[PDB]
Amino acid sequence: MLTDPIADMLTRIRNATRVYKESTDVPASRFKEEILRILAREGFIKGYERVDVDGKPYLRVYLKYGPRRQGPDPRPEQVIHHIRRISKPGRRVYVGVKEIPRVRRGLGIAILSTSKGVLTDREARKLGVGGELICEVW
Amino acid sequence: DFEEKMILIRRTARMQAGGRRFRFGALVVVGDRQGRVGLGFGKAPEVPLAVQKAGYYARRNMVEVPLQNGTIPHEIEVEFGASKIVLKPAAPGTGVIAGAVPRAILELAGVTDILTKELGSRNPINIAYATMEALRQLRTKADVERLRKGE
Amino acid sequence: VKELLEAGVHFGHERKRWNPKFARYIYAERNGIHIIDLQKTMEELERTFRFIEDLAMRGGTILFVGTKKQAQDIVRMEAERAGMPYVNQRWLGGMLTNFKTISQRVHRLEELEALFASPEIEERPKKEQVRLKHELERLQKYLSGFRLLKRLPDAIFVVDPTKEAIAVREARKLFIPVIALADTDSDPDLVDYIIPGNDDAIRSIQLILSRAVDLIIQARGGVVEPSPSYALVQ
RNA sequence: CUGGUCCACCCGUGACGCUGAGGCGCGAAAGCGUGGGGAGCAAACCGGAUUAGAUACCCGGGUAGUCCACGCCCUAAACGAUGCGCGCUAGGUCUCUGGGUCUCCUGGGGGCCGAAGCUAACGCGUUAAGCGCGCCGCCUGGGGAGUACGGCCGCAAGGC
RNA sequence: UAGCGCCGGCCAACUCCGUGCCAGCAGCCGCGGUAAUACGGAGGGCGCGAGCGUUACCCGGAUUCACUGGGCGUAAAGGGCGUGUAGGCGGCCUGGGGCGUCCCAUGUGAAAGACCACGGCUCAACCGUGGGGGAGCGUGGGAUACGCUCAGGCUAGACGG
Ligand SMILES: [Mg+2]
Ligand SMILES: [Mg+2]
Ligand SMILES: [Mg+2]
Ligand SMILES: [Mg+2]
Ligand SMILES: [Mg+2]
Ligand SMILES: [Mg+2]
Ligand SMILES: [Mg+2]
Ligand SMILES: [Mg+2]
Ligand SMILES: [Mg+2]
Ligand SMILES: [Mg+2]
Ligand SMILES: [Mg+2]
Ligand SMILES: [Mg+2]
Ligand SMILES: [Mg+2]
Ligand SMILES: [Mg+2]
Ligand SMILES: [Mg+2]
Ligand SMILES: [Mg+2]
Ligand SMILES: [Mg+2]
Ligand SMILES: [Mg+2]
Ligand SMILES: [Mg+2]
Ligand SMILES: [Mg+2]
Ligand SMILES: [Mg+2]
Ligand SMILES: [Mg+2]
Ligand SMILES: [Mg+2]
Ligand SMILES: [Mg+2]
Ligand SMILES: [Mg+2]
Ligand SMILES: [Mg+2]
Ligand SMILES: [Mg+2]
Ligand SMILES: [Mg+2]
Ligand SMILES: [Mg+2]
Ligand SMILES: [Mg+2]
Ligand SMILES: [Mg+2]
Ligand SMILES: [Mg+2]
Ligand SMILES: [Mg+2]
Ligand SMILES: [Mg+2]
Ligand SMILES: [Mg+2]
Ligand SMILES: [Mg+2]
Ligand SMILES: [Mg+2]
Ligand SMILES: [Mg+2]
Ligand SMILES: [Mg+2]
Ligand SMILES: [Mg+2]
Ligand SMILES: [Mg+2]
Ligand SMILES: [Mg+2]
Ligand SMILES: [Mg+2]
Ligand SMILES: [Mg+2]
Ligand SMILES: [Mg+2]
Ligand SMILES: [Mg+2]
Ligand SMILES: [Mg+2]
Ligand SMILES: [Mg+2]
Ligand SMILES: [Mg+2]
Ligand SMILES: [Mg+2]
Ligand SMILES: [Mg+2]
Ligand SMILES: [Mg+2]
Ligand SMILES: [Mg+2]
Ligand SMILES: [Mg+2]
Ligand SMILES: [Mg+2]
Ligand SMILES: [Mg+2]
Ligand SMILES: [Mg+2]
Ligand SMILES: [Mg+2]
Ligand SMILES: [Mg+2]
Ligand SMILES: [Mg+2]
Ligand SMILES: [Mg+2]
Ligand SMILES: [Mg+2]
Ligand SMILES: [Mg+2]
Ligand SMILES: [Mg+2]
Ligand SMILES: [Mg+2]
Ligand SMILES: [Mg+2]
Ligand SMILES: [Mg+2]
Ligand SMILES: [Mg+2]
Ligand SMILES: [Mg+2]
Ligand SMILES: [Mg+2]
Ligand SMILES: [Mg+2]
Ligand SMILES: [Mg+2]
Ligand SMILES: [Mg+2]
Ligand SMILES: [Mg+2]
Ligand SMILES: [Mg+2]
Ligand SMILES: [Mg+2]
Ligand SMILES: [Mg+2]
Ligand SMILES: [Mg+2]
Ligand SMILES: [Mg+2]
Ligand SMILES: [Mg+2]
Ligand SMILES: [Mg+2]
Ligand SMILES: [Mg+2]
Ligand SMILES: [Mg+2]
Ligand SMILES: [Mg+2]
Ligand SMILES: [Mg+2]
Ligand SMILES: [Mg+2]
Ligand SMILES: [Mg+2]
Ligand SMILES: [Mg+2]
Ligand SMILES: [Mg+2]
Ligand SMILES: [Mg+2]
Ligand SMILES: [Mg+2]
Ligand SMILES: [Mg+2]
Ligand SMILES: [Mg+2]
Ligand SMILES: [Mg+2]
Ligand SMILES: [Mg+2]
Ligand SMILES: [Mg+2]
Ligand SMILES: [Mg+2]
Ligand SMILES: [Mg+2]
Ligand SMILES: [Mg+2]
Ligand SMILES: [Mg+2]
Ligand SMILES: [Mg+2]
Ligand SMILES: [Mg+2]
Ligand SMILES: [Mg+2]
Ligand SMILES: [Mg+2]
Ligand SMILES: [Mg+2]
Ligand SMILES: [Mg+2]
Ligand SMILES: [Mg+2]
Ligand SMILES: [Mg+2]
Ligand SMILES: [Mg+2]
Ligand SMILES: [Mg+2]
Ligand SMILES: [Mg+2]
Ligand SMILES: [Mg+2]
Ligand SMILES: [Mg+2]
Ligand SMILES: [Mg+2]
Ligand SMILES: [Mg+2]
Ligand SMILES: [Mg+2]
Ligand SMILES: [Mg+2]
Ligand SMILES: [Mg+2]
Ligand SMILES: [Mg+2]
Ligand SMILES: [Mg+2]
Ligand SMILES: [Mg+2]
Repeated sequence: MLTDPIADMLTRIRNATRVYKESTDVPASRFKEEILRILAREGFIKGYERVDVDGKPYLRVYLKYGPRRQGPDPRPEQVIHHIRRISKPGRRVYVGVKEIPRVRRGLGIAILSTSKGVLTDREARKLGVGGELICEVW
Repeated sequence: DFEEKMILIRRTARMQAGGRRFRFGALVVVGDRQGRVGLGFGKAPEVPLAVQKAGYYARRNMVEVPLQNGTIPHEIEVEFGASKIVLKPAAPGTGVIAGAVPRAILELAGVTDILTKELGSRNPINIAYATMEALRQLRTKADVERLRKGE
Repeated sequence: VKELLEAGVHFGHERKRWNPKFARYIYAERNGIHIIDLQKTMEELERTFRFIEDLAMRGGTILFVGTKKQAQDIVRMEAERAGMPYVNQRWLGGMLTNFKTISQRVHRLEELEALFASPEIEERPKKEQVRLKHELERLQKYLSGFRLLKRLPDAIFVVDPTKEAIAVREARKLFIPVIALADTDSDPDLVDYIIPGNDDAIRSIQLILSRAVDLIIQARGGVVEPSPSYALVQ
């Protein structure tokens, strides 16, 4: 039945990055888009694009990574080190603009839904709106 | 050549017919009070030899640390299996406020303002290892945009 | 040249013993055996040999390693014929990692090389002569190819990565660049400059080491003609 | 007579889903009620032997029970000591079962070794103890104790 | 007028005599059984000072009830197992409503207090004046992405032939 399509997507990306895939797909959905769109615009992913598995709308999400490392375990540093859903289905989180979180002292982002649209933490303050704190990413 | 400071020198032991002999733990930190830091844990049947040995390992394993006017860039939490440690940025005049271990680290790190706490376990050794990693995961604004670029 | 040559009797290898990571190099699986991508191999030797080359023109010393029988002598020849260090015998804990101490042995072969050619056996009973000399033999039986190394390698050439992976670790930790021939039975990610392709058969081994060393010599000066090996092939 | 489950076709419904306090049903063995049955075995019980002693281990004997019907009891190392559902995250090999012209593949099951990762370690690892979300149950120093009081259930033993 | 607590470890402060599982100490670990930096006195030292110690209780440490911020294979912890009521949670597309939610405006949120500034009493405590924000609720207006809700469509869930 799949509980939270969002947490899923976020997770799909986390599970994929760790193994360094080039792109994991995800079941398509308008609201899901924005998350990517922003997530990409800020520089967390090379990009995304609609696709189709055996007659099912999905989304390719081309992952970004750091350069190779020297020494034991040439594991390439991540571009997404951290990603986590805040407002869950079993606990909706809502914040006023006068109280929106600063992810990793500004290094990080905090995407969130709002009456004006899905916006970054900063863009939230920009247009001065609060909303459902979706998740943060750094 | 840098600075030198040991966190502890414990005497471990081991059984063997007719009695017990002992090696000697010795954890030491070393740094220029200016970004370069390295931790070391030496062992040997002699206290001096042990600290001496920790000295060699210290300068071996090292780590540059992005210092913003004596503080750390962003806050980070790092769990070394057992224990866990928090690290927070603070304005000048805050001082290094932490357990004796992470102090040695951050002090010989050249850090001078920082909020911190040891949650979870607290074994000096593991908290040591933990902090090193934590700093080793600090990232300057550049590092960020530099990775988040990929031009 | 480097193309159809490898394209010849030197492609593909193994079956059902492989890191899925090395799979980005495999073309297909006919006869049940992994068919390595011929072209992809050439494409790599390009970046590789560019480093092989640059590395020699610097004058930098490459350490060759191939303890595997199907390449034991194929290293010996090509490394001697290049003034470079090599080890076809059994590898050792600390070759690079615990250098100074392993080196104490090299020096010991110098000490032994004194009496192995000096009028000082007026002393030394017949008994001592035996063992003392016997030492020297195996003293050389493992060091003769490593003994010319005196500094500490600038890179390491490896016949089969997974096999002598112990070396890779030593090297890797010391931030020494890794280059090596490697079949599907290999771990592509931990090699800095990969020579994908067969490495269990003499064919591919002699072919690679050949041009590899010839590249070293050419980047240096005085290119010539490959040592005996085609007959060794039989 | 009847329950579950798996595979092929992509034919029908059209979010009808997941979990689940209380409730209700099932629930090894021993044990209880009435009636039956009783070969072998066997608590208790008797004799032999061993021993300082031997209410035990070993030996000879031996009743309830073990078997059936109907009813009750409801506990356990009821153990993978791991609640269920879904999505995601390398492969290697063994085996049970189905579909496909097939040294191969594709599904559902049972095992071992292992990517990444998790772990205090042992270890786990697409049958997760990894990465995530939903829902329930449970924990919060050792002893006193699963005891006492109360309440409920039970013929009783006793259970919650 | 100078006093009190302490000087084994945590914990800043060390020697000597006496003593001998006694006299005693004690917050935890422990200390005393003839040679004690742990008892008691002395010399000296550390800490504070018109105080210093003790007892009692509250919050802290205690992320040891964990919302922030924990767990449950073996450490304390998965219910014996299923069916299922209530509740909780709910896939993809579009539309109306706008409950939740976000925003703005205004009312309210007394004084005192808390924080800031400046002034008053020789300073200070104390005091005056002024400033700011405040969760929360009332009225009005607005945004509609996520939640909800009515309505419409789909087939990836589930069910069925
Ligand atoms: Mg890659
Ligand atoms: Mg940009
Ligand atoms: Mg200096
Ligand atoms: Mg220096
Ligand atoms: Mg010194
Ligand atoms: Mg070590
Ligand atoms: Mg040394
Ligand atoms: Mg730098
Ligand atoms: Mg730096
Ligand atoms: Mg943990
Ligand atoms: Mg402790
Ligand atoms: Mg402890
Ligand atoms: Mg760094
Ligand atoms: Mg840096
Ligand atoms: Mg040279
Ligand atoms: Mg001579
Ligand atoms: Mg002589
Ligand atoms: Mg060298
Ligand atoms: Mg060198
Ligand atoms: Mg890689
Ligand atoms: Mg021959
Ligand atoms: Mg049937
Ligand atoms: Mg039909
Ligand atoms: Mg239809
Ligand atoms: Mg619905
Ligand atoms: Mg029963
Ligand atoms: Mg029975
Ligand atoms: Mg009875
Ligand atoms: Mg009966
Ligand atoms: Mg009766
Ligand atoms: Mg009767
Ligand atoms: Mg009867
Ligand atoms: Mg009978
Ligand atoms: Mg009998
Ligand atoms: Mg008896
Ligand atoms: Mg008897
Ligand atoms: Mg007698
Ligand atoms: Mg008797
Ligand atoms: Mg008997
Ligand atoms: Mg019968
Ligand atoms: Mg009968
Ligand atoms: Mg009957
Ligand atoms: Mg359950
Ligand atoms: Mg079900
Ligand atoms: Mg078949
Ligand atoms: Mg087919
Ligand atoms: Mg076919
Ligand atoms: Mg078919
Ligand atoms: Mg066939
Ligand atoms: Mg086969
Ligand atoms: Mg296959
Ligand atoms: Mg099959
Ligand atoms: Mg299977
Ligand atoms: Mg199978
Ligand atoms: Mg296993
Ligand atoms: Mg591993
Ligand atoms: Mg699976
Ligand atoms: Mg799967
Ligand atoms: Mg598997
Ligand atoms: Mg699963
Ligand atoms: Mg686990
Ligand atoms: Mg566990
Ligand atoms: Mg208790
Ligand atoms: Mg108690
Ligand atoms: Mg208790
Ligand atoms: Mg108990
Ligand atoms: Mg208890
Ligand atoms: Mg009981
Ligand atoms: Mg009871
Ligand atoms: Mg009572
Ligand atoms: Mg009472
Ligand atoms: Mg009672
Ligand atoms: Mg009764
Ligand atoms: Mg009865
Ligand atoms: Mg029970
Ligand atoms: Mg005091
Ligand atoms: Mg103190
Ligand atoms: Mg002291
Ligand atoms: Mg007395
Ligand atoms: Mg006396
Ligand atoms: Mg004395
Ligand atoms: Mg004494
Ligand atoms: Mg004391
Ligand atoms: Mg005293
Ligand atoms: Mg005094
Ligand atoms: Mg005073
Ligand atoms: Mg308290
Ligand atoms: Mg408390
Ligand atoms: Mg608390
Ligand atoms: Mg806990
Ligand atoms: Mg669980
Ligand atoms: Mg308890
Ligand atoms: Mg259950
Ligand atoms: Mg149940
Ligand atoms: Mg249980
Ligand atoms: Mg029960
Ligand atoms: Mg159910
Ligand atoms: Mg329901
Ligand atoms: Mg919904
Ligand atoms: Mg609902
Ligand atoms: Mg709905
Ligand atoms: Mg709507
Ligand atoms: Mg309305
Ligand atoms: Mg307002
Ligand atoms: Mg108020
Ligand atoms: Mg107000
Ligand atoms: Mg007001
Ligand atoms: Mg007020
Ligand atoms: Mg207050
Ligand atoms: Mg004024
Ligand atoms: Mg004044
Ligand atoms: Mg005056
Ligand atoms: Mg005022
Ligand atoms: Mg005011
Ligand atoms: Mg307030
Ligand atoms: Mg206000
Ligand atoms: Mg309200
Ligand atoms: Mg709408
Ligand atoms: Mg209708
Ligand atoms: Mg509908
Ligand atoms: Mg279907």
